[PDB]
Amino acid sequence: QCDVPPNSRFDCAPDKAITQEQCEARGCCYIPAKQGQPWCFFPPSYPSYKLENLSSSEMGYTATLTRTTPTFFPKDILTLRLDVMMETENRLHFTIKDPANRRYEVPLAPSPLYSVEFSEEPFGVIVHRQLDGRVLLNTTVAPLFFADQFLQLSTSLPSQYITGLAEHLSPLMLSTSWTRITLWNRDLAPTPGANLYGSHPFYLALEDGGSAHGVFLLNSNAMDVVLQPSPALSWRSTGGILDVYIFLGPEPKSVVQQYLDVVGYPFMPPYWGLGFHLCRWGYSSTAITRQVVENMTRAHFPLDVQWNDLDYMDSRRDFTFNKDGFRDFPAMVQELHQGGRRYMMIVDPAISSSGPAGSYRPYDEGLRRGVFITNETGQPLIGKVWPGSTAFPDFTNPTALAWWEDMVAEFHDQVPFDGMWIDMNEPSNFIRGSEDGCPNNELENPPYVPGVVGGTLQAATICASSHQFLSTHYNLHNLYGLTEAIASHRALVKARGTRPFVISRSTFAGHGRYAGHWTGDVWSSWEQLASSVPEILQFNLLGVPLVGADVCGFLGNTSEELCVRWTQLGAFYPFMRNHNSLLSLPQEPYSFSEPAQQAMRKALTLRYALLPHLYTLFHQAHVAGETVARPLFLEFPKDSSTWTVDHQLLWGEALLITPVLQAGKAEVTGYFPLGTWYDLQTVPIEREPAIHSEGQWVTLPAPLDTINVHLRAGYIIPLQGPGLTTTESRQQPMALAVALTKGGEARGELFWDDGESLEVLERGAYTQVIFLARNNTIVNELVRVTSEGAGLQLQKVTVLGVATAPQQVLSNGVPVSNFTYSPDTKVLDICVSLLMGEQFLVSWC
Ligand SMILES: *[C@@H]1O[C@H](CO)[C@@H](O[C@@H]2O[C@H](CO)[C@@H](O[C@@H]3O[C@H](CO)[C@@H](O)[C@H](O)[C@@H]3O)[C@H](O)[C@H]2NC(C)=O)[C@H](O)[C@H]1NC(C)=O
Ligand SMILES: *[C@@H]1O[C@H](CO[C@@H]2O[C@@H](C)[C@@H](O)[C@@H](O)[C@@H]2O)[C@@H](O[C@@H]2O[C@H](CO)[C@@H](O)[C@H](O)[C@H]2NC(C)=O)[C@H](O)[C@H]1NC(C)=O
Ligand SMILES: *[C@@H]1O[C@H](CO)[C@@H](O[C@@H]2O[C@H](CO)[C@@H](O)[C@H](O)[C@H]2NC(C)=O)[C@H](O)[C@H]1NC(C)=O
Ligand SMILES: *[C@@H]1O[C@H](CO)[C@@H](O[C@@H]2O[C@H](CO)[C@@H](O)[C@H](O)[C@H]2NC(C)=O)[C@H](O)[C@H]1NC(C)=O
Ligand SMILES: *[C@@H]1O[C@H](CO[C@@H]2O[C@@H](C)[C@@H](O)[C@@H](O)[C@@H]2O)[C@@H](O)[C@H](O)[C@H]1NC(C)=O
Ligand SMILES: OCCN1C[C@H](O)[C@@H](O)[C@H](O)[C@H]1CO
Ligand SMILES: [Cl-]
Ligand SMILES: [Cl-]
Ligand SMILES: [Cl-]
Repeated sequence: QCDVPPNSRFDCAPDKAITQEQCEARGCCYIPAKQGQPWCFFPPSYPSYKLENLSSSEMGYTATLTRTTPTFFPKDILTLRLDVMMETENRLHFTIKDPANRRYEVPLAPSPLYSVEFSEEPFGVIVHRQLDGRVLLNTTVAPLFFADQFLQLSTSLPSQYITGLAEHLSPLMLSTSWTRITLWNRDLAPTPGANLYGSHPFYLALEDGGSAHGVFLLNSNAMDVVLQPSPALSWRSTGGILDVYIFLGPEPKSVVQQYLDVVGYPFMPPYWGLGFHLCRWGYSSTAITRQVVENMTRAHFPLDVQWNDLDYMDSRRDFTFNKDGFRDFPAMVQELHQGGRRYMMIVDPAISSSGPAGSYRPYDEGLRRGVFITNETGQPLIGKVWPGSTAFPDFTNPTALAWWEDMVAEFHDQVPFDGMWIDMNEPSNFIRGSEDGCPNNELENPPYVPGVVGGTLQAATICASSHQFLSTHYNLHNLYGLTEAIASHRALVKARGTRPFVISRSTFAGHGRYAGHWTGDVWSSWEQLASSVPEILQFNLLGVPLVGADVCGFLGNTSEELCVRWTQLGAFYPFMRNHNSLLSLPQEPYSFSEPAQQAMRKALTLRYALLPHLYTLFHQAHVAGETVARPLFLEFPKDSSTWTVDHQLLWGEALLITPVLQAGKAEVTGYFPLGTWYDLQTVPIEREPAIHSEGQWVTLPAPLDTINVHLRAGYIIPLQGPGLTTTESRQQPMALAVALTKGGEARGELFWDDGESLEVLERGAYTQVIFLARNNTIVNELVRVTSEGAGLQLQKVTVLGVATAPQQVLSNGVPVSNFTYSPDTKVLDICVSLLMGEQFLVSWC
């Protein structure tokens, strides 16, 4: 019975330290590890549920599951209902529910790629990949627990390679060495082993050969996910139901798209949101804040969006501004707009509750309309945050949504801010639970407490048993940030009538449909620079492509060298903002030495040149569930050498970025998949020219002023001329960079709209163009042309991998006014006068 291989032992004492006698009294095996691995584990005969009355419907299957021997947790639900729904050829969905009681649920050849079978006793669901018979899910490997406050469902994993389960500071590929991953949204500076600000109960598992599948557990309760080296995984949740989606891929990119089909495709940001953002805690007046913009401009640094932190508020209260340093706040923001820039400011969820009645409308009106989370006696739960005593809005309450909309619109009428930076929305609390503590009940003190920092669900947040419109906070806590993001998205649409721009700290699965994210209070360290790459990649896999870390780091003091490298890498975060803590030394680009400034300016210039391409990538994310920043393994999954690479990133399919992530380095070694990769430094923007890789690591020169960026052969990138804002840059002529395959082929595209309006795709108010290189010609193919985009000027075409000097270069049949060819770099640079929205033909020979 107890002869179970060490790596396949599932823990029978996850709840407490246990003796041999107690372990054996549970019906479990006790075998100490020889050096983590559980000492108390389930024998193969441990009582589980039994499958009964399996029946077939048009959807799939239904059955009853019966447990006859209780577990060691209280309130086993002895009779359950199983429902299996074969929803698409790629998506399998099953639920396990209590048929006697509605439990909490998170609010909202022709053949499938999967096949499903069931084990009868012990009960399990087994999902095969039909094409190769690989076992993807097999829940028979351990008992099913389903008690009121403890659900556990386990499965074998098809390999040691698994990614997902945000938010944690870790490699992109998670460790299967007895790792406990905790999902409970928590205000904590990112550090390993800890539950951070968000929770995404989704994983993508790679399979030998390069196929992959994904699993989403649609459950918002505090949970542990435990990975072990057999390899296997156990979901351990503290409430709700088991609601499981399996996505069959087979390509990792298809897995992600299929997942996003369920939770939502990324929202389309406004174009200006892709520009540079600059912020700190400590810009303590409008004068100082205006000087930031002046100082950036004077030193030729692009800046699209100026931000303020808590500084602007009156006594740290939402929807106010102080009349000392920020007396002329409205005028400052109007001026920013006149110069072609936008403005963002921090908003906290918590609302000051201590002011004299009638003196602070957000609280007074909130009270009148019953918008706040309430406690046992039905009053607002009062915590402590920046303004002092605060109540917490309940963003599951439709009346609170209406109130938030009003507060945002009213404040916007005073100061016309262009989006919302929503912070502290875990929700963070400076004290435990509330000013008045929390009651003693099973929600506050549950039978299984996941591995949360502080050892309690109340730590750094509000009472678990507090009341929200849809349910208790116990069930809804992990949705708090998401629900505020939805409320703010709608608020901004109503107040401004154009695309919302919301950047949120706390997130849950599906967040990306409404908003972006930044990774929080990262230290200004080389370690955190390096860690930002896997984290940015992870959030893209989870459908939140508008993600980045605070450039140069938030906590502590940056060094000049670190800030150069971080600006270089950060210029490839899809969301790029330099933000800085209150007590830190300044780290704006203009605050550094001239050479450092030059390097920071080059990084920003390159990003701005790439903005039409980055915007097109966001379009693909929004319309097709693509990633914007993506790991090498998503693009080359059949090359197993890519699987553990997470200190390089791609933008889309074609742009490979290999950053220096350590002090004192003048070179960097990165993986180059099979193909030709052209050095982007050979493309004129206002050392081998090509790496010919067999699939191999290559050491690259990387002096302090350089970040390595390579363009994949077979791809065409649209670029646009420079500006200190997108308002300026969007008016510039465009260019193409055309990276030829050895056979002379390349493809790419451009998506263009007005940069801001809602319902663009539905209304068809966009231009969409494909570019094709073939047989010494470049043409455009007009997928759609409208007023927005038709008149975009193409003035430069740069062709990489042209082996021999051309004798003539033609544009629409006529010799061009000017071209140059470099025999050393194999680059043909062509001046033209063409329009993106009209069919052209460029050729050479
Ligand atoms: C539910 O939340 C409400 C707040 O909305 C809590 O009300 C608080 O109740 C405590 C006593 O339990 C009050 O403290 C008392 O204050 C007076 C002077 O102000 C003092 O003389 C007493 O000795 C005591 O300290 C507190 O003022 C009150 N808070 C507010 C804002 O009125 C209520 O206790 C919560 N209920 C539960 C079960 O947690
Ligand atoms: C498994 O199902 C049997 C049969 O249930 C009946 O047929 C089903 C298709 C559906 O129409 C049910 O409503 C029917 O009751 C269950 O056995 C029956 O139990 C009922 C109630 O105890 C009893 O009146 C009948 O005599 C039983 N019929 C037979 C043929 O045995 C059985 O309880 C189900 N098992 C579980 C674990 O739920
Ligand atoms: C799913 O997992 C279960 C449990 O690990 C596997 O069932 C065991 O299979 C071995 C080898 O065939 C047998 O010796 C045991 O009797 C089985 N255990 C139980 C509890 O049934 C099963 O093979 C797996 N299924 C697939 C398709 O991989
Ligand atoms: C913007 O740049 C100006 C000019 O460099 C800064 O003004 C200087 O500030 C220092 C304090 O660090 C003073 O010692 C000097 O007297 C100032 N010089 C000049 C020419 O005015 C200013 O601090 C910068 N402001 C911001 C917000 O970065
Ligand atoms: C960050 O730096 C703060 C100020 O440092 C002081 O002034 C600068 C210009 C340097 O000369 C430095 O050597 C001085 O000590 C410190 O007060 C603060 O503690 C620093 N923070 C951390 C986390 O190191
Ligand atoms: O309690 C700190 C609250 N906020 C935490 C955010 O992560 C950080 O970016 C921000 O500067 C800070 C002040 O608003
Ligand atoms: Cl013992
Ligand atoms: Cl397949
Ligand atoms: Cl409920």
